[PDB]
Amino acid sequence: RHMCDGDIVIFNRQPTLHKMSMMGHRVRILPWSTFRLNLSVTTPYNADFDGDEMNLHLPQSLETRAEIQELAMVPRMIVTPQSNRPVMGIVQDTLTAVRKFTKRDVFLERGEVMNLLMFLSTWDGKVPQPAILKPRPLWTGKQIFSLIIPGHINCIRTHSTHPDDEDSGPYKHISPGDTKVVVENGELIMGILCKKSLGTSAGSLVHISYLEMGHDITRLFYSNIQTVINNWLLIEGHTIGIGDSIADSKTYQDIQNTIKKAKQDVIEVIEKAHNNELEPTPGNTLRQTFENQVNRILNDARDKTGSSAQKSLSEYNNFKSMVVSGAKGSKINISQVIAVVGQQNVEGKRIPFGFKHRTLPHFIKDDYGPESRGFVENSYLAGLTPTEFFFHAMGGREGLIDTAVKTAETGYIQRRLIKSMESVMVKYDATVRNSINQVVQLRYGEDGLAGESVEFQNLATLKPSNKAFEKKFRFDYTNERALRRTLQEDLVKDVL
Amino acid sequence: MNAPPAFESFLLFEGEKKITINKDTKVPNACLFTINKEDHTLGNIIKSQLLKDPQVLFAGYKVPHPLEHKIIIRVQTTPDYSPQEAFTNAITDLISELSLLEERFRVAIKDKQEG
Amino acid sequence: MIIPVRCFTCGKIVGNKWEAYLGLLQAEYTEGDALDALGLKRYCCRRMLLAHVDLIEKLLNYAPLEK
Amino acid sequence: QANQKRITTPYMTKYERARVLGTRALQIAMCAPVMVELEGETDPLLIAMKELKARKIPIIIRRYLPDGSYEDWGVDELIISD
Amino acid sequence: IPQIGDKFASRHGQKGTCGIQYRQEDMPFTCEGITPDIIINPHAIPSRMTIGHLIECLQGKVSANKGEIGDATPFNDAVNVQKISNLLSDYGYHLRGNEVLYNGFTGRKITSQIFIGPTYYQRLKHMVDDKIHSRARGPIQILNRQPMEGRSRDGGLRFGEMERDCQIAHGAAQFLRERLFEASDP
Amino acid sequence: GRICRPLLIVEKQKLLLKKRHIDQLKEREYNNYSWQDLVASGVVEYIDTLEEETVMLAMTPDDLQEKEVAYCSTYTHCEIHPSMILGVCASIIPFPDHNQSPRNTYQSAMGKQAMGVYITNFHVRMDTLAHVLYYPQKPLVTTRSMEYLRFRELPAGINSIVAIASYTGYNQEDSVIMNRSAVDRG
Amino acid sequence: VSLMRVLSEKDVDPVRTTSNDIVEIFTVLGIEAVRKALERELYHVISFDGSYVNYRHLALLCDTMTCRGHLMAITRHGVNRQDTGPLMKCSFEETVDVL
Amino acid sequence: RVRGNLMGKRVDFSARTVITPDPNLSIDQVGVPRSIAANMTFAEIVTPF
Amino acid sequence: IFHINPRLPSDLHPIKVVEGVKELSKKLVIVNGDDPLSRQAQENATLLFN
Amino acid sequence: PYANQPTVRITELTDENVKFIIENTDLAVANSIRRVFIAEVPIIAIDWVQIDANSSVLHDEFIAHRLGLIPLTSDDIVDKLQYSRDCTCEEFCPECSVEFTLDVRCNEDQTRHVTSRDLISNSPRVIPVTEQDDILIVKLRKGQELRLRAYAKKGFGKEHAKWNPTAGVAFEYDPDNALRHTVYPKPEEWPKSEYSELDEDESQAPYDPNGKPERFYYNVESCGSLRPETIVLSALSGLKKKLSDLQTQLSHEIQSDV
Amino acid sequence: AGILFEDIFDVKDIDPEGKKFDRVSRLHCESESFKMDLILDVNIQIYPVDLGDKFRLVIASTLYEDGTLDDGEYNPTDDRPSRADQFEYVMYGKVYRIEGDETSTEAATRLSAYVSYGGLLMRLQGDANNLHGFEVDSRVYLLMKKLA
RNA sequence: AAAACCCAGGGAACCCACU
Ligand SMILES: [Mg+2]
Ligand SMILES: [Zn+2]
Ligand SMILES: [Zn+2]
Repeated sequence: RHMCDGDIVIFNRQPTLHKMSMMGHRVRILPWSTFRLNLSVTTPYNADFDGDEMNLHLPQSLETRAEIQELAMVPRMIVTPQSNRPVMGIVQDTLTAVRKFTKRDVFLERGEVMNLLMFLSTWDGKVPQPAILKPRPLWTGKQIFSLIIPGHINCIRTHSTHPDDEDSGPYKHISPGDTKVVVENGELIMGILCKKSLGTSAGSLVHISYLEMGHDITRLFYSNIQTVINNWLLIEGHTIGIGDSIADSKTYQDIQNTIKKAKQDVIEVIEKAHNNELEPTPGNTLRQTFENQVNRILNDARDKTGSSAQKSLSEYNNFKSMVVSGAKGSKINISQVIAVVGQQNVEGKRIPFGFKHRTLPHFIKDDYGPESRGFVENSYLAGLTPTEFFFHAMGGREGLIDTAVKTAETGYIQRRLIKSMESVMVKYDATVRNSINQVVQLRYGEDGLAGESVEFQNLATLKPSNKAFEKKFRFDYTNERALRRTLQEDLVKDVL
Repeated sequence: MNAPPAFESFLLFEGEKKITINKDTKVPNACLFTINKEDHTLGNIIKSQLLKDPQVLFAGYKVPHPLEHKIIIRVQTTPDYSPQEAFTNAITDLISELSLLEERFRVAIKDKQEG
Repeated sequence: MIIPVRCFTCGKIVGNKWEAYLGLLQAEYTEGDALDALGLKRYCCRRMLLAHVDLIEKLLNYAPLEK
Repeated sequence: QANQKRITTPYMTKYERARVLGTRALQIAMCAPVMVELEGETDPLLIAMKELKARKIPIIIRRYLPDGSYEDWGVDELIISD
Repeated sequence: IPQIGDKFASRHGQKGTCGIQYRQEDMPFTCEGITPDIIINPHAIPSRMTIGHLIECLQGKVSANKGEIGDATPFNDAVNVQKISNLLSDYGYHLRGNEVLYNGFTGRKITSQIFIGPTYYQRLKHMVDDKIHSRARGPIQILNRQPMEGRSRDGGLRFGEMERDCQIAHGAAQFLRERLFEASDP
Repeated sequence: GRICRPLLIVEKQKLLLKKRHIDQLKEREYNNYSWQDLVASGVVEYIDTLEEETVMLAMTPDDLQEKEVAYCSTYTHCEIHPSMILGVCASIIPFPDHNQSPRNTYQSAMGKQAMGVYITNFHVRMDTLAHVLYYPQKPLVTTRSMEYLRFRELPAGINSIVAIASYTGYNQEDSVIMNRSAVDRG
Repeated sequence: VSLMRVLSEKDVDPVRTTSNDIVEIFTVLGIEAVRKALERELYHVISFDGSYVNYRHLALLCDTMTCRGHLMAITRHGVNRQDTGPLMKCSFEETVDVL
Repeated sequence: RVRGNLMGKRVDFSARTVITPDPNLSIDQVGVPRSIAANMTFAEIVTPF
Repeated sequence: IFHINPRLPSDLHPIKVVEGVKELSKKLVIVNGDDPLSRQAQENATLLFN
Repeated sequence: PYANQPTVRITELTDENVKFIIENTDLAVANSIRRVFIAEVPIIAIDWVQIDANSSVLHDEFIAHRLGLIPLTSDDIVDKLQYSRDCTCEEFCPECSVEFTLDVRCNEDQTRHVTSRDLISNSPRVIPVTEQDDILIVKLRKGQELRLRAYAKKGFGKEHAKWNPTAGVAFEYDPDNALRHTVYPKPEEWPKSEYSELDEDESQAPYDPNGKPERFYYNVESCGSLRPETIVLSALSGLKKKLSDLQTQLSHEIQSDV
Repeated sequence: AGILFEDIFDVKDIDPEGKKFDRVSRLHCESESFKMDLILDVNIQIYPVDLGDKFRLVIASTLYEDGTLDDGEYNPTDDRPSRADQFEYVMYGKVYRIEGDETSTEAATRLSAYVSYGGLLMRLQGDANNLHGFEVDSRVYLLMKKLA
């Protein structure tokens, strides 16, 4: 019979690198002629819908259908064995929208909450009491996400923009910036959810949800997050534009002043090298020392300009919204768009003298300046000069060449690895033997523990002082009052 | 090829109920109203009106999928008041409001056309 | 090729404006003045004439195959 | 080897459960008698899962030790993973 | 007719298939009746650095409101973002092309201000009806009793070596046997 | 087999392209003053790769012939226009310098795949895999080079009102949401 | 690279002085030290870019290359020299010569 | 034969088309077209159920 | 889960903690058997975890 | 519960567009009215094209598409016509369809423009809208011709965009965002709306928490297929009819449940 | 009747180290007589608070003056007399941390209660005699009202 | 002449795309 809803299929993308490149899904019938799949499945597949086409296999027998359903369902491989961390994560658009959703200043009228709750599959039908009762019934976005979080799980994470000095002084439990993620009793207490909380990082919220709860519960957790945050995103809305790429005139003056200072700094370094007044660093030639100084000045200029540019985002710029959530982009991406592209590099160094001692026929011979050797002082907003545009093409061509050649050399590698270890398994005596029953390890991973159910932990016995170790672990029973405060009196006299 | 026709956005088929009532079991006095072959163009207004009743505790609507023409309206009213009668009162209120707006628009057109 | 009948975004009837648009262009009018002389306030309707290429005349140079 | 020398893990690991479910649903689909009282189902895989939760699958699993020996664990004797 | 899955691309490497098609009433709209034709992901910009796409959008708004075909030569120095913004401001629009978009479903105006404007999109040859194909026990090769190659001859997909390796890693031995023997060439 | 490009000829610190050359060149088809007449005039000349290693070539006259803190002050040739370093497919990119070079390469690759009126007499040609478009449009945002590629006579793509907005969640991963009404309007 | 001669030099720590070459260590420090050295070196290249891979997979690859006494290079020159089976060795790059 | 036919071989009951994103279905659900579903069959055993 | 309210003094005997941990360590078995070779393997398998 | 009392104030009424204000109603009601303007208003459009002959450079489906999108004057006939699928006729009749006939041959050296005027209907009321020039369907070289019979049938915007009577429906509420539904990062840069009433010194109105969306502004520009006011009247009538049908189905479901 | 804490505070500083959020800001307030500090996140838009204002703050376990101990579900149709009518700004949230200046030998003198109202935090640093009614992971209200 | 077309029996090389 023709396949109906609920059927099991195998769903894989070439090249199948790891075991999450081939999953089992349940069939849903939709009209149009494409494979509609969910969003969080993108990350394990590395398929960005840019014309990507997928392969779908159907298990014909009934016995193999159960084999896939008990092994190859996507809830059962949320956590990878290679790095004991989740691989599903949250896609960019949900991640940016949920980062804005979980902010402290987010408030929802009764109707918008009343709409959002309809998309929770795991909702018991009880509307939570608003965080604001008077003057108006007003729910906080964190309350809505608290309904999303299933069961009773407890995690502590840090937001991407959490200041490192905040936990030192006061406010370490009441964060002024709401940059401390604290989930308690299955309820989101406080904090803003960046990629370090809902992403694929180890110890994230989804990873703990997979372990503390089951695997079907986490499946509902992923679906609930995507549905309700996208629906709230309709009311909120997220965009990007040129107003997100323009800094105020004061910042532009700062950028130009830094470049002019750095450009003049390189020139005075160059005139020092010409007059032999530059001294060679011990360990390299006077050329390499000169190249080091030029690289250091330009790298400092790029960093200072990038830092100064990323200090004028006004907290409403969408570039910062995407980078802070960690969904798409980085601080380098904002810096090059707004302030300065920076030095272009080929084979790890500056632009070589393709012509006779000049990179282009447009510069004078033996010109080691920033512009002549490939440094670009303009940004993508201002546009590149033709000499800089060609030098930018220099770097990009190197990137594509690396991408095109890496595939063949890397691709040969895993085939050698797999074919070398295509028969290494764990026998029923918990030992690791190859095809010819030769023991490789007495226990798998020298401990017999699978790579999915492990977490990063901290050994408290390691790195105290000797007195600190004794103070924290000895359980001094001689003190009276300490025993009185810690234990009940019947137990206190029992120990004493 | 797999492109569905144009007429399934509003046309029902044999054996297809326009409205299906399913009494919710999670909380008392709650029902799910499944409207077939329809979209936001009625559900949004029904939700908005059901918010105006002071005895309705929950009233929302959603589309399971934009490619499937069906909506579900979940209505939870206070005990001693059925959700079904809330729904049928909201529909009558909308009919009354749209009718009133209709003759008022007629009157406005008449006032405009001869000054 | 031929001028579209309606604005893609609006549905505003633009197919009858092309001949008048050409007449205004040859009438020593700026195309910006021609657009709002034809009554196109929304720029989505203005792009239908500002960016249209009338390739149908190039197609009409060839003799018809079937006669 | 007798039950005194029964050294394999008492837990039904995931491969064994996955194959038991498939080979039991195949039998149920082929008009095999059902071990547990079903509340009305058409999918035989759900019936096999119900039997798994009831620990009443009439299958003894033969775990081959790598030396050549083998153990015979009952499904009801194995502790279910989930 | 353009359907979902059809591959569209801008003039900046911003390619992409059609995710879904809504009617005019469901599409958002500005204060005027202008509804967008294409709605693209904001996340495709920051990593790809297609600032030229944004500048093209702004210049398109300026050109369509002004009534002239704008110039976009690479190295001009006479047309920068500031001049384009100043020209756009004269036509009653925002300085940087953002516009207040109203929701198509609820009608509530979107809290954010959507960047909108006319760009030049181009449709690629890679459409989905040319690529979609399925198979169930179709024609079988004559050299070996395996399925054909290519959808033109109703061929089947190849379960290559890495797929076999992945199914070994999954431990789905029965499924691997099914694929490689029962479903390919018993 | 040598590869050369024509370049302006620079005297002491001055171009040889005087105003009279522009005056005579504007009135083509009347004075019969063609490009070859300018070449024979000793104003422009073809320079190959070999001679480029021994020439000091300026960007533009407005910058590198005015007295300043002197860079070289010994220019021999001047570039006619920097935008001419691009190819035929990269010349259709609006503001190509504002993008990232991989994006420009991807656009140049896809520019050859965009469907449209590929030839004027397509109705006579029995071409295999012929793709033409109903209503191709010239780009609102264009470059000066398109007047010579004749892209405004055989365009490929339609100017569209795009909005860059996160939305219901179908413009997620390099995907686009389209307007059903617009598509229904061709 | 030269161990067993640098370690002989005075004022040089003979305990912590590691190396980069793997073959050289196998001649000097044996097979088990290579299993540790290859582990550290392979972990170094994997974790250089900040990526993480579980130690279970590192241990298995290092052990399968040293479960024969000598360095089992992952090529036809090292895989197809152990008694695994004609079909296993022919399943690799060289097919006819093995069979 | 070993690699091109024995290890990796063409298989029946398989489909290949472009993927489009969809957030309105669970992570374990895939939306296949009707024509693929109307050409791909599963062997179901006839039982009185 | 158990609503500790850790401000109040606790009510578990510390000898139960020591005995519970020792019993728990016996229950965590990687290597079966009773001979000292298996005992050493079991000790080494869970040495870090214990 | 009960429904509030809305009111209408028409600012202008032109043969092309209508501009008016609806006050004292919910946001969802106004949005639904806009959506019904766009989609649920039924008009008459060409849907069945039979190409008897064609020699133009444009192919047949292109001509059919261009003919379908041509607006038709259906100010009063669309209320009388039954839906083609709902008529008991022999798959076509004047009670659910309007016949159109085109027969043009270019027998001259000049490029003959087959315009909307060449469409000849049998019903004098249902004619193409085109002061303004006619709708250019196709140009013809000498010797080329096209003959076709086209049937136009009742439909609305959900079926296809060729049944869309509205050129543009401008919708905005609270032009000075006192509700602060949208948040300008820098409100000084934002130009004021047409209905704004603040002095040029002020950027946006002060926020009020107790406010609600009201006083909705409409600008419904017709494409010519219908008058801008009959579009609104038919939209309200159709929305009321849909609500009535939904209530009837609800009553049937309730009496079935009881 | 169900009141866990009550005092009159005075606004001293409003988000002095910067304005992080447009709709909510934190208020550094001192008690009128009890000499305790209170830092409260408040919605400025619906309840604007200026510097130097004086307000009463009454943390209560329940709104109902009978102490019926409601579960915490949203019941807008309950017409029983609640104490919210006497006030003008009710924030409902959960206390999650009660730290204090304590020693392993003697008791704690200065306590610090941490409560989150959905996403709005409030730290109340006072004396142990006044904060004794607070319990970790307990259900409370806010009930503030400004006065001249 | 079950003309159960229960619906290919061609291969090879090259080029071009997409990931
Ligand atoms: Mg891709
Ligand atoms: Zn328009
Ligand atoms: Zn009829």
